[PDB]
Amino acid sequence: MSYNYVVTAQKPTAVNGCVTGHFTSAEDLNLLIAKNTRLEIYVVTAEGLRPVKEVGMYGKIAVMELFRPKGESKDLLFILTAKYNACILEYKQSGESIDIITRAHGNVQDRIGRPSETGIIGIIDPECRMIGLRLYDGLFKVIPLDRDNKELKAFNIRLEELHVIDVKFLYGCQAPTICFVYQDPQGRHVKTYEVSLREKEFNKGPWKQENVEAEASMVIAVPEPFGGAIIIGQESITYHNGDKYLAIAPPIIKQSTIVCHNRVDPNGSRYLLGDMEGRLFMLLLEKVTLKDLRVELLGETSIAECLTYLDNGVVFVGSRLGDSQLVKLNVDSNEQGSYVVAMETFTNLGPIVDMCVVDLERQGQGQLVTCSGAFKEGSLRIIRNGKLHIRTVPLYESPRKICYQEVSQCFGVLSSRIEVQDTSGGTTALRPSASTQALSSSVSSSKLAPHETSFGEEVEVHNLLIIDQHTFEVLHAHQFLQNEYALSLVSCKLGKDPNTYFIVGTAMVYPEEAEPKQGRIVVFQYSDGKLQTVAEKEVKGAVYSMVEFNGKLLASINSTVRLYEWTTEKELRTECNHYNNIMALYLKTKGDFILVGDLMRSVLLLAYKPMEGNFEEIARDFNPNWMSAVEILDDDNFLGAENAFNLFVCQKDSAATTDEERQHLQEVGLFHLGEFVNVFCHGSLVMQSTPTQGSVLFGTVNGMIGLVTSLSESWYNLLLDMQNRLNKVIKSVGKIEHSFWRSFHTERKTEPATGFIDGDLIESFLDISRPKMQEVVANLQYDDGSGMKREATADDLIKVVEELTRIH
Amino acid sequence: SMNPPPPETSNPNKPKRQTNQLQYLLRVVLKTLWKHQFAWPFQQPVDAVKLNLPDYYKIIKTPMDMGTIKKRLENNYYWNAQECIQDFNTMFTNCYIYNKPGDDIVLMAEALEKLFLQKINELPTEE
Amino acid sequence: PNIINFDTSLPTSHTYLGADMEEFHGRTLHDDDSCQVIPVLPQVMMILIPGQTLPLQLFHPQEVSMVRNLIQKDRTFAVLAYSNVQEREAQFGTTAEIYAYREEQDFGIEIVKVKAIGRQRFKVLELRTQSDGIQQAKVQILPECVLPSTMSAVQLESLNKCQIFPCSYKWWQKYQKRKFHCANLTSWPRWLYSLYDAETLMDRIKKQLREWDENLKDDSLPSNPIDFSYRVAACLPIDDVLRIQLLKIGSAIQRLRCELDIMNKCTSLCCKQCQETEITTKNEIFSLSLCGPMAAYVNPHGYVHETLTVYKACNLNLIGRPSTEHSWFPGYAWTVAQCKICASHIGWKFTATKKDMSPQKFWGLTRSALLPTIP
Ligand SMILES: Cc1sc2c(c1C)C(c1ccc(Cl)cc1)=N[C@@H](CC(=O)NCCCCCCCCNC(=O)COc1cccc3c1C(=O)N([C@H]1CCC(=O)NC1=O)C3=O)c1nnc(C)n1-2
Ligand SMILES: [Zn+2]
Repeated sequence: MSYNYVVTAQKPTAVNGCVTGHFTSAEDLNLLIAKNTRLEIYVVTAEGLRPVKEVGMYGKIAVMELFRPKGESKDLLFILTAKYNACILEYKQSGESIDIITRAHGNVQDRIGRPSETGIIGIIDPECRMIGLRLYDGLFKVIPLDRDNKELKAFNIRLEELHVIDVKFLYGCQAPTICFVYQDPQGRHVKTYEVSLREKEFNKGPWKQENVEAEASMVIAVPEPFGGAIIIGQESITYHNGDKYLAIAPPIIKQSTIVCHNRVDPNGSRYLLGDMEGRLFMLLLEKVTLKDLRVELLGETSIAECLTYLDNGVVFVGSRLGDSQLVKLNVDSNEQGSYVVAMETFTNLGPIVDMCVVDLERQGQGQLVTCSGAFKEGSLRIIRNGKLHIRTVPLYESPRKICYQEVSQCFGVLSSRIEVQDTSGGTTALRPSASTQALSSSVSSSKLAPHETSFGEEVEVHNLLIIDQHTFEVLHAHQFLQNEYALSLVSCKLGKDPNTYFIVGTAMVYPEEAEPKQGRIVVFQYSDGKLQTVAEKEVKGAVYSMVEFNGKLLASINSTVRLYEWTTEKELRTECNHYNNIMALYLKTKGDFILVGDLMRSVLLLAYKPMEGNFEEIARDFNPNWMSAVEILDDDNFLGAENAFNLFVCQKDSAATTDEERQHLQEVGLFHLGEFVNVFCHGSLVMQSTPTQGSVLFGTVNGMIGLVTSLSESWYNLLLDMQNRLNKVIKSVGKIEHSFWRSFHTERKTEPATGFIDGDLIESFLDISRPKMQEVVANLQYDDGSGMKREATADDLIKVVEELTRIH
Repeated sequence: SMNPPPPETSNPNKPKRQTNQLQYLLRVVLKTLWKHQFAWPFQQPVDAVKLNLPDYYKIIKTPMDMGTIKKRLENNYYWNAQECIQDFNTMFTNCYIYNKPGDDIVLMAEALEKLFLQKINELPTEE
Repeated sequence: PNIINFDTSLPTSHTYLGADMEEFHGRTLHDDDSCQVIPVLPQVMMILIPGQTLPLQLFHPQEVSMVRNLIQKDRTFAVLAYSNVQEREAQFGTTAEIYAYREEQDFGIEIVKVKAIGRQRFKVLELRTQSDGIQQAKVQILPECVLPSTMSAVQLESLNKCQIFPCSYKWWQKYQKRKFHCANLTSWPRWLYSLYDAETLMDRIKKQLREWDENLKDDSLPSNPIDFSYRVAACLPIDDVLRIQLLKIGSAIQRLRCELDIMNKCTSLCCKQCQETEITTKNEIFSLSLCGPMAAYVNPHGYVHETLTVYKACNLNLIGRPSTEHSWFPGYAWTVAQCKICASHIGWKFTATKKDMSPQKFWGLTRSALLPTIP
C-alpha cells in the first residue's frame, strides 16, 4: 500500500575499518577499506594507491581481517556483518574478469544472548587455528578453521568475566591463547585463557591475572620475538609477558584518549597510536626481551577511526568524522615540530547532520549544501551532478543546522565549538575556527548559575554563521548566551512583513536541570553585512523545532506545539497551542497538516482549523522505537527513519470507515536501509511523463545520500517482481540473501521489506549481461496498467531502468 | 421515611437475675459472635435512612440486632435463655427475609447463625 | 514527618488474614505473545500492576471452588483492568499468581484467604462466561519492550572500548558526557538522549522517592528498569484512567518518563467526588510498608483498598470510634474518614495503641477516592 522507491545517490564515504595484506597476490601489497556497505581493494604503489576492485555487500561490515592459513598461496579475507553474516572470501582474477568468490559463509547468530556493550569483536589466531567472536556477554564463540568447516559452524564457551573490554590472540603460544581486559567490582584486570578445541573449553592462561589501569581500554598482541600483550589506557602504557611487567606513564597521552592502533614493523618494534583529538603518536619498544617503552608525538592528522602503515613512511588514516588521508612520516621534524606531511585527502561527507537544496548556479539545476563532519573536521559540502562534483568549505568547528536565504544571497548555519576553562576565569578555544575568524562577529544581550566552572573542562559555544553563497566567506558569526544551546533554524517571511528573517530556537541547558525549562526564539535580520536582533521571545522550555506555517511560525516547546503570528509591531504573538502526550522533537508541515514526532517513534498528525483558530488531532501511532528523522511524502504518507538503520512509512485514511479507526496511522511500509538517516528534505539534483512522483533526499551518518520517491501500483508490482527475478540470478558477495539484508531487523522483530523497491538492485539490471537480462524478463507479463497482462522484453526493461536512473 | 426507635434494653419494673444459661450466652455466645469478622452489620440496629431502605421497617416488623441483645444481657433484661435465643433467631430471620438468597450479607448471616447454633448446643444447665 | 519504630515488614505480611498461610515457592511464567485461557475472578475491580501484592478473602462457594481448582493447577488467575466498571468492559489486564492460601474452618462458612502477586500484563482477546456463572478469558501475553541503548546504532567502533564505566551531579555529568558522546553524529545533543536513558530517569525517580521512603535504594529498589518502573507504578496515587494509560505502556523508558512527569506535575490530592477539596499533598506521603507508601489491602468483606499512608491530611471528618479489629497495620486503630464537603469515604485515621509507638497517628487514604491535581 506504500508504493515507494529508494535509491542511493552517493555511496557511504566514511571509513570504519582498514587493513593491509596480500589479498590479490602474494607479491602485491593490498590495502582494504570498509565503507559500511562497501569494500574497496587497492594495490599499494610507489605513487600511492591503485584501485583494483570495489564491491558491495548485503550487510554492514563490522569485522574485517585478513589471514592466510598454512596451505594457501595468498591471504583470505574474513568479514562479519551487523546481521552476523560471517564469510571467508578469496580474490580471483583471470584476464580482466575479477570475481570475489565465497570460500565459506554462514550466520553465526545465537538463538539467545544479549548483544554486548563493547560491540562485536572479531579476532583470528596467528597460526590460523580458529576465529574468536565476541558478540554476547559471557559467551565466546569459536569457529575452528578446519578445511571441512565450509558452513562456519561454531561453539560457545562460557565466560566467567561478563564485561570484557578488549581481547586479542597472543603470538608464540603452543595452544591458541586469548588475552583480555575485563572489569569486575574489584576494578579492571587483564587475564589470559587457552582455547581447547578437543575439550571446546578454557584452560588456565600462560601468565596470571594482573590489576591494570582503571581506564585500560586497548589490548595489542605483540608478535615474536617479543610476545606478550601491551595494554593502553588513558594514562599508562603497560606490557605483560609471563615474568615480564613493564609500565610507563607518559603525560603527553593524558590530554586525549587513544582509540586506535596499528603495527608498523612486522616484529612489533614500532606502533602507531591515534587519540580522539586527531593526534598521532609513535610507541617504540626497546629490545629477546623488552627493555623500555617510549611514546613520541609524531603530529596531527584527521580524527582517525583507523590507521594502517603502508610502506616507505606512508600511512593511511581512515576517518569517519572527516576526510580520510594518505600521509607521509619523515625522519626529521619540520619547522613547526611535526613529522607528518599530508600526501592526499579523500572526501568524506559523514556525518551529514543537516542539508538543504538551492539553485545556486543555473536555474533548475538543484544543488545540495550539507553540514558535514564534527569538531576540527566539520565543514560545509556543496554537491551537484556532472558522477558528483563536491566542493568543500572547512569550518574547523561542528556544524549542526543550515538554511538558505535567497534575498540575502547567503546561508545561515548553526555551529558549535569546544572551549576549555581559562587559567584565570573564562574560556579559551583550542583552535581558530569559523566563529572566531569572521569578518564581523557579535554576541547576544541577556534579557532573562551556581557552582560555576571547573578545572579545564570542555564547554560548548554556539553560534549562527551568516555565510556568503558565492565566496563562502563567514560574513558574520553571532554568539549566543552562556549555557544556551541552539536547536532550530528557519529562514522565512512572516505575516505582512516583506523582510526575510533568520529565526533561531534555543534552550537554556544547566547541569542540574535534566530537562530544560527555559528557552528563546530569536529573530535576526541580515542586511548591509551586519546581523541585528529584531525580535526576542522567551518560552518555558526547549524550542526543538520551528516551521514556517502559512505566514506564521509553528514552534515546538517541550511537550507543546505553539503557533505565533508576526504582529505589525514586529513581535511574536501566540495564536493557539496544542498540549501533546509527548515532547515534540520533530515538526513537519504540508498545507494545514502538521506532523509531530517523538524520539521513541511516537507519531501525531494534527490539522489547523482556520475558522476555529485551534488544532485538532487527526491521527496518531505509538509504537516505541528510536527514531532519527521524519518527513511528509504526501497528504496521506509519512516517511521516517528509526532504530537499526531502518525506514518506515505510515498512512492515514481521511474518509475511512470508523472514527476509532480514522485516528490510527497504519504501518504500510518497512525497509532496512543500513544507514542512520539524520536529515530528510524535499528536492532533487536533476534538471527539472515520469514513473515516479515526488523527490525526498536524505542524508545519513556514514556520508551516504539517498533519494526516496513514490510509485504507482502497477509500477510497484512490476518492480517487486523484477527484484525477485534479479535476486534469483545475481551472485551475492558472501552469499547473503537480499530479502534477509533488506528485512526490517531489530533484535526484537524481523519482518520482510514491504512497500519499498530497492533502487540499487533494480539499477544493477543494466550491469548484467544480455542472457541474464533475458533470464529475468523471461515469462514476465506482470504489466497490469492497460487492464490485462502485457508482455515484456529485455529492451523494454532496459529503457524502464534507464528512465528510473535518470531521476538522480 | 425515618427510622423507628430502637428496641428497649432496660426496664426498672422488670426483675433482674443471673441465670447460668444467660451468663453463658453473655460471656461465650455473644462474645464469640461479637468479635467475629462478619459481626459489624448486626452490632447495631439497621439504619434504614442511611442505607436508603425505606421498605425495611415496612417488611421487618420485629427488628433485632446484636447490640440490642448485648445491652439486654448486660442489664439483666432476660428472665431465661429462650428469650435471648429467640432474639438471635429473629435477627437472623429478618436478615434472610428482607434480602435475597446468595447475597453477601445473607451468607454472612448464615455464617453467624451456624456459629451461634454450634455454640448453642453446649448450653449449660442452670445452677 | 518524625521518626518511626514500626517495623515495615508487618504490613506486607497481611497478618490480619489469620494464621500462617500455606506458602508456595514455585513460579509459573508464560512465554511472551502466547495466548492462555485464564479464569477471571468476579468481584475483583482493581487494576493490578505486575509485582503488586494482592490480598483477597472469598466466601462465595463458586469463588472457593475456583480458588481450589487454581491451587490444584498453575495458581494463576486474570485480573481485568476495567475501563468501564459498570458494564464489565476490559481490554487490558494483569495475571496474578497465588503464593499463599488459607482455608479457615471453625468459621461460620467455608472461607479462603489468599495472597497473590501480579505477574504479566496482557491484552483481553475474548471474554466468555461459562454456564457456572464464572467467566474465562482468552488472553494474549503482552511482552516487555526492552530497547537497546540509543547510542548503540550510532556508536563509533573505536569508542566501543570506552562504553564500560568504573558529589553526584559531577558523576552524572561525566556519565552523560561519556555515554552519549556519539550523539554529536546525530541531529540531537547529549542532554536530550539523557531524557530517554533508563538509568538517569531511574536516579531522578530515586530522588523523588527518597522524599517519601527513608529506605536506601541499595536494596529496596530494583536495578532492572522494568521491575523499577512497575514498583514505582504500583505505589503512585493516581486515578484509574491514568493507571490504565500507564499499564498500556510497553516500553520501560516511556513508563519511567510518564511516572516522572506525573511526580513533577501532580502535587495535590483532592477528593475524586468533590474535585475541589484538597485532602493532602505529595510532601506528607511516607512509606509505612516495604512495598512503598501505597499498598493493596483487603477488608473483612473481600473489598480491596489501595491504601496510601500520609503523615497529615486536611478537610476530613471522623466517623465513629477507633477500632483494632481487622487492622491492616498492627498496633494501630483505624477511624473512618469522610470528605468534609461531600461526605464521601476518603480513608481512615490510624492511631497508635501503645504510647511508645511512632508515628502516633497517620492517615490511610484509599486511592479510588483520590484525584491528582496540578495548580
Ligand atoms: C449496617 C448494615 S445492616 C445491613 C447491611 C449493612 C451495611 C448490609 C450489608 C451489605 C453488604 C455487606 Cl458486605 C455487609 C452488610 N446489607 C443490608 C441491605 C442493603 O441495603 N444491602 C445493599 C448493599 C450494601 C453494601 C454495603 C457494604 C459495606 C460497605 N463498607 C465496607 O464493606 C467497607 O467498610 C468496612 C466495614 C466493616 C469493617 C471494615 C470496613 C473497612 O473498610 N475496614 C478496614 C478498616 C481499616 C483497616 O485497617 N482494615 C479494614 O479492613 C474494616 O475493618 C442489610 N440487610 N440486613 C442487614 C443486617 N443489613
Ligand atoms: Zn469530597
